[PDB]
Amino acid sequence: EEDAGLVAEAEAVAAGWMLDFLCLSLCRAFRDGRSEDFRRTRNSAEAIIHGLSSLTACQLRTIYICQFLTRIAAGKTAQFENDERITPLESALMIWGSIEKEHDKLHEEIQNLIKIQAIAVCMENGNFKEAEEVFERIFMPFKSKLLMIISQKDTFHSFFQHFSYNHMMEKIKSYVNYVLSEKSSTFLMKAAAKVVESKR
Amino acid sequence: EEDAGLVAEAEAVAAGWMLDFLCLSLCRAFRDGRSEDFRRTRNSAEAIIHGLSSLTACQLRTIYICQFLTRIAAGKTAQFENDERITPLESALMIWGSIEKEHDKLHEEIQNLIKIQAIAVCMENGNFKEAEEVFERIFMPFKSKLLMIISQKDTFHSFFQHFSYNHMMEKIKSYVNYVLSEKSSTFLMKAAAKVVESKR
Ligand SMILES: CCC(=O)Nc1nc(C)cs1
Ligand SMILES: CCC(=O)Nc1nc(C)cs1
Repeated sequence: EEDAGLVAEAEAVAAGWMLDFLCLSLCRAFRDGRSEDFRRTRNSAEAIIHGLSSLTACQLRTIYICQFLTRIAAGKTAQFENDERITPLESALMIWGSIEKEHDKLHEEIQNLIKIQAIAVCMENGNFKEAEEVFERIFMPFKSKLLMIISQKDTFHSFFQHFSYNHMMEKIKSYVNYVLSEKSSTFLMKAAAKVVESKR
Repeated sequence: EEDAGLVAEAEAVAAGWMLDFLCLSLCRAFRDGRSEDFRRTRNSAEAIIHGLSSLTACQLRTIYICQFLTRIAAGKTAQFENDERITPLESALMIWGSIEKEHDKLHEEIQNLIKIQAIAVCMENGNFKEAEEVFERIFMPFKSKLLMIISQKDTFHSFFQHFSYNHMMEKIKSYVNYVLSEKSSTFLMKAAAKVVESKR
């Protein structure tokens, strides 16, 4: 009586719904600074994504936005540096430059803040040899200036204050706001909101 | 403009929907013998359950059915025996006897098949000292007979053939069929099936 292929198709539809809902919830937690909520939603989304073997262009964009935000959230934080041999912010830079999206003023701004902050977070943590290793992997007159700053442990140089962590976060949060509005009307959240508003 | 408490409430409604959907999908995979699908759905449900801090009586019953099926699936399979210091089937027996459900003929049948199979799976794996340790933790004249069988490595005794692994699995699958029918109409699966049927 039950068609296994049609049941599997229903599960793939629901998986797609859960992925969109979890991306919106991950975006909100990132915007709100709710770290534990972000960590729990990330774990849920990673597990749901594991239940999918074929993804559409839209779904690939959704999982790469989640991966990007995950690296950014881990920015100032071992096994990753053994698995990928790079820093979270360098990994975020790789995802950022490969997501199927427009390379507008905001994309270039976020990209440049990530490139500088990938060096600055190492200096903030006192690992200046790592800061030089990050610089060499990423990266004129300007390049020489940046290397001198790293070399002179000039963590609070006016350049790092302009291309700061807070500025990187504000620019990323601005991008997240577009994604948040784009997925604010997905099936799961739209149906869940209706239940809440009905109570009442 | 956005109420954080109402948004959090929508997320808790959706979490409840995802939990019910994932339990139904875990039940189907267990009934069908789709091990990799069961493992993926279990990982997804464990992650979603982590996003919930308050559970209703119905939701507690749902997570305990998932926990029970997980132990049963791990029945013939180290860290668990260091974390809980017991075997999966003994852990399943503990969940089974504490789920808020009726202790009918089927419940007693499944309970007794689990009690015997917890000893038999150790003998099947060649760990007869473990079989005696399991027997001592769980547990006349009958008890002496069972200890003699274990002691004489009589794995294929007529008793173990009547209280077999296959019989345990068939009785558990029979119980799963009631749960499967109970949750076959949950919001997520009902809405997902409608999408599939609309395409056709
Ligand atoms: C390496 C795989 C990975 O990072 N996956 C992630 N998916 C989400 C949803 C966050 S991180
Ligand atoms: C020990 C916790 C645990 O086993 N949780 C599980 N939840 C599911 C959904 C399967 S196993």
